[PDB]
Amino acid sequence: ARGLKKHLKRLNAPSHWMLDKLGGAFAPKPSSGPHKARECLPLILILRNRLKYALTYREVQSILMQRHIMVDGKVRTDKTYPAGFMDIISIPKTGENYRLLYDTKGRFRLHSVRDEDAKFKLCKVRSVQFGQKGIPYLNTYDGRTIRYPDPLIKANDTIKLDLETNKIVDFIKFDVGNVVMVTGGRNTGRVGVIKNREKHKGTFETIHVEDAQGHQFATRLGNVFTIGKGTKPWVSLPKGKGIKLTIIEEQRKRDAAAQAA
Amino acid sequence: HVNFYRNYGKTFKKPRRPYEKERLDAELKLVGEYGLRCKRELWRVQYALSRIRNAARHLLTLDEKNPRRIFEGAALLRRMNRYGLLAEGQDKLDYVLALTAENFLARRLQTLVFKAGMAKSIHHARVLIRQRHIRVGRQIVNVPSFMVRVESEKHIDFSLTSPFGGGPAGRVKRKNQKKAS
Amino acid sequence: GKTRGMGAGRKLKTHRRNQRWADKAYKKSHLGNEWKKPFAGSSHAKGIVLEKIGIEAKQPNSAIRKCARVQLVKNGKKIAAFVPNDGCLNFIEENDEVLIAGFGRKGHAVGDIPGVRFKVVKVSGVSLLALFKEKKEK
Amino acid sequence: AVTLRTRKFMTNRLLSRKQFVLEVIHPGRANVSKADLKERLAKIYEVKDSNCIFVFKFRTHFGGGKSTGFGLIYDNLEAAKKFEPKYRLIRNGLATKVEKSRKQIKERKNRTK
Amino acid sequence: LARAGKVRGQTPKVAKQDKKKQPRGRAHKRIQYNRRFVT
RNA sequence: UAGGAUAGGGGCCUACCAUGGUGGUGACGGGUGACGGAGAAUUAGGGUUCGAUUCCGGAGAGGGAGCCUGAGAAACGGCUACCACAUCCAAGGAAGGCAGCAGGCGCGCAAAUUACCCAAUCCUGACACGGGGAGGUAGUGACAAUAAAUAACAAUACCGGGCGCAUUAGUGUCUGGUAAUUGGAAUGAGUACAAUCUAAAUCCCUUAACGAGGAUCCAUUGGAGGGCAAGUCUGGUGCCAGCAGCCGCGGUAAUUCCAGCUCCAAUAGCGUAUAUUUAAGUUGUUGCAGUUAAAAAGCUCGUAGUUGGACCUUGGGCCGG
Ligand SMILES: [Mg+2]
Ligand SMILES: [Mg+2]
Ligand SMILES: [Mg+2]
Ligand SMILES: [Mg+2]
Ligand SMILES: [Mg+2]
Ligand SMILES: [Mg+2]
Ligand SMILES: [Mg+2]
Ligand SMILES: [Mg+2]
Ligand SMILES: [Mg+2]
Ligand SMILES: [Mg+2]
Ligand SMILES: [Mg+2]
Ligand SMILES: [Mg+2]
Ligand SMILES: [Mg+2]
Ligand SMILES: [Mg+2]
Ligand SMILES: [Mg+2]
Ligand SMILES: [Mg+2]
Ligand SMILES: [Mg+2]
Ligand SMILES: [Mg+2]
Ligand SMILES: [Mg+2]
Ligand SMILES: [Mg+2]
Ligand SMILES: [Mg+2]
Ligand SMILES: [Mg+2]
Ligand SMILES: [Mg+2]
Ligand SMILES: [Mg+2]
Repeated sequence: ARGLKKHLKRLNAPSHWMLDKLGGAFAPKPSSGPHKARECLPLILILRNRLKYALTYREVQSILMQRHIMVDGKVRTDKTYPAGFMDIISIPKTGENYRLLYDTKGRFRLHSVRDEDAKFKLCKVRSVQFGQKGIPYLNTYDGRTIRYPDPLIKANDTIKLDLETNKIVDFIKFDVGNVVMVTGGRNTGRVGVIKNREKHKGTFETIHVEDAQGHQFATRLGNVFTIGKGTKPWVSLPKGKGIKLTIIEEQRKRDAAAQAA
Repeated sequence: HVNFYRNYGKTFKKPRRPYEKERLDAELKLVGEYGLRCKRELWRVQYALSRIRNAARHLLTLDEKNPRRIFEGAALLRRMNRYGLLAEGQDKLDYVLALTAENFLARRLQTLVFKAGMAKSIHHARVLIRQRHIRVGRQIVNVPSFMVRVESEKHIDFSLTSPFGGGPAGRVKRKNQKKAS
Repeated sequence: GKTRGMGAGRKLKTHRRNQRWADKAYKKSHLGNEWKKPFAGSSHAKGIVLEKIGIEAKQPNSAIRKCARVQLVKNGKKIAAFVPNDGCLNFIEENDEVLIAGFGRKGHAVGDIPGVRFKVVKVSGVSLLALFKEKKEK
Repeated sequence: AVTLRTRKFMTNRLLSRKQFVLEVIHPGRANVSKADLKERLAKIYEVKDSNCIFVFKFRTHFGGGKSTGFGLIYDNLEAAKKFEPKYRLIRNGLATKVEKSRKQIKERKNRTK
Repeated sequence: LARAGKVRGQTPKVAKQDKKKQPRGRAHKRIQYNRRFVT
């Protein structure tokens, strides 16, 4: 190709969008933004698909041009805007607030939060280093660059960021013994506790994690995102508290729930 | 061009040996006893049965405590019981392999309409079902190969708009009344 | 006997590769001389009738097998095609378009007709079957 | 006797309306016209104006005596004019239509000045 | 190349009957079923 | 090695220097009727064959070559030049690129309308609003695929067998039926008010009223010696015409041709040609053969290749379920 591609064909769209294969030839093609477009959830799907607030393409545009939807504290009128993990979507007109979090099956879910727990987010640091005139600054994994961080915050750690003041308010030091929610691979959605980290010089670091219900698993460093200090997490969990289960467990769940109805 | 992505499949397969008397007579026995229209109706039942038997044989090949064997065996047994294809206490997954095409043929809405009264015949039952004359729960079904489940076997009855269980008479019953008047 | 070593995969695979050429079907399909044949890897071909000849049958039989020599439009080759039915040769006229197919047996002569592996199936855009069964005329 | 029975029904203040699935039952009838559906719906939802009501995508289930479709009740005429496509309003009688002819629709206008 | 069509031309012409149409479909299978092992 | 060039690494290119680099583990060359992959067909298992085509990647816009603009092009619905071809001319000149959509010619065995629309999906622009032969809608469409009509029920009848008397009969059972026998009931194929569908229409699904007596609302394609299911029936022809995948038939008594009747198989489908898979343990790794059926080199040596004898504690116990 002689340049950038602007269409996303529906069969090539991410599998966790759950777009149906006969519903057209194209998919929304998330615009560039603070998330990598293969791990984001555009606003078209948040409004039209999940929340069923709109029935068509153009209805979503009619919603956005009216400045209702607010993403992480600012009003975003772009229709394919790449909202992502741990963002907040707010509709003040309905006074309703959602944190984007994973479910155990690896798909984004809009977990309702309160207005208290919507003025802040958590963000993992990509790196820390100096800038022009010796000023230190840190990178997040969603584009944000903060200058003059606490000189302790190192790479791969977590920070709490108030949306009002837009500065840090606390942080978690990435290390063994903290709760972490996996954001990639087959284990995405599963929360757990860091039990082991094994280094490998020249390759990816691997993390070994143990769920609260005992199930043990592992991932690589880039796919782990600490939530809280100690066993208690700092943010709300969705319908399942990040606990993966076998297919037989949910078969039992359906049939056992089929006797009360 | 979307709509090229819609799947479709084959439901039956012709016999390897065209003209063998033994198979010919065995097949005609069923095509007559159950009032089927042609050999294709028998062959699609055979093909569905062969599918479910390959699944059962594969699961039987594995070892128990294999969660695939467990999960798929429970699902397959539930599917067989749901259509009355398997008696009670038979949930051993070896009794699926013993299952016969006569059992599938026994569940078609034609055979069940005949067996419930309502029909006086196996061919009367078919022509009765293809004339909007029979409903299952609340819906007018006119496909003789409907394959009722055991739960909905009670609610089968005539249509609310067929003369035989419903309301107004037919073309000829009115036509004779008008020429009579 | 057969090589059986664990590290003998090259020997077995190269041996099968060499020996498959000894098989007439493999060699027939993998040597390329089918593109030199009249039809050039085609099921059917159209032609112009050049003349009507008539050929005897082999020894155990006795008859005249009535065939038309055709020239293929696509490549200009000259072949003989049997005209299958009783009296269908009288439908064939001189210099009329004709659709020819194979005889069966995939390029090998059929039955008692010597050296003929083609059959006439259409004339003037109309089937020999419909002309022999009176369904359509030309 | 026809009945009306709406499901999956939710009021949104973003587009200032309420959406629902109509599941009209009409034993003995062929089907319910959308105008009569409009009227009947007005008197379960008391709209003061039967022009902000829209119905579409009706199916008429096999075997008869049942129809489903989608229903929109607005709260303004203004909202119905901004939040509804033109052809739908034309169907409800609030607008008018035009046509096209593509030669010189732009082609020879390209080339004069 | 003279006798092409000979026997086809010799034979008497005869015309078919107007026999009754036989049942089609399931009805044909009914007739076969009760003709093979009911009679 | 040092430069030059590039967005940047690099013989990418220049100068100088060294003599290397690949190759029986197949280099280099040739064929490909060869874009690669995801995948497709057949598949007991192992396999065999295919993959132009809607998703991903690449490449091209008649053939080469060079460029400008721009973040991004060696762009072709941009330019410049040549080669091939070709168009308008007022004879000086001018303009070209459908392997986009539709359509035409040619090539052929081989492939649809010069239609409607942005309403869905999405892209795009200054843009909520314009545009979109992308894409959708309809049309042609037995490529493939699904469901599923062409009749059901009653008594009559010349009758026809088991089962009631079974003796000696006689009829009566599930009706099995030549029965254009008699009798109503049922229904959608078709037609069509209406509503619904739809961007507007259309088709479907609902539906008023019409619409079934069996000559019609009429089922075909192949067969009837064997393989292989179904005639030692009747006319014709006489080694002719013809059939026949193979074996074979036909020369005056044709189970095989030409026809009629009858019967057989599949059935809204079935036949034929070609390619391919299976059958094929007739390509054999699983898994074939080599005295005589095809097949041990005349004999030995020998490098790579393949193959390679035995031997060095987890042995004697505790421990928890
Ligand atoms: Mg492109
Ligand atoms: Mg976009
Ligand atoms: Mg061979
Ligand atoms: Mg350099
Ligand atoms: Mg090529
Ligand atoms: Mg090609
Ligand atoms: Mg492509
Ligand atoms: Mg290009
Ligand atoms: Mg060209
Ligand atoms: Mg170019
Ligand atoms: Mg072009
Ligand atoms: Mg074209
Ligand atoms: Mg026939
Ligand atoms: Mg014949
Ligand atoms: Mg035979
Ligand atoms: Mg036989
Ligand atoms: Mg043949
Ligand atoms: Mg012989
Ligand atoms: Mg024969
Ligand atoms: Mg005959
Ligand atoms: Mg052999
Ligand atoms: Mg010898
Ligand atoms: Mg020998
Ligand atoms: Mg050696």
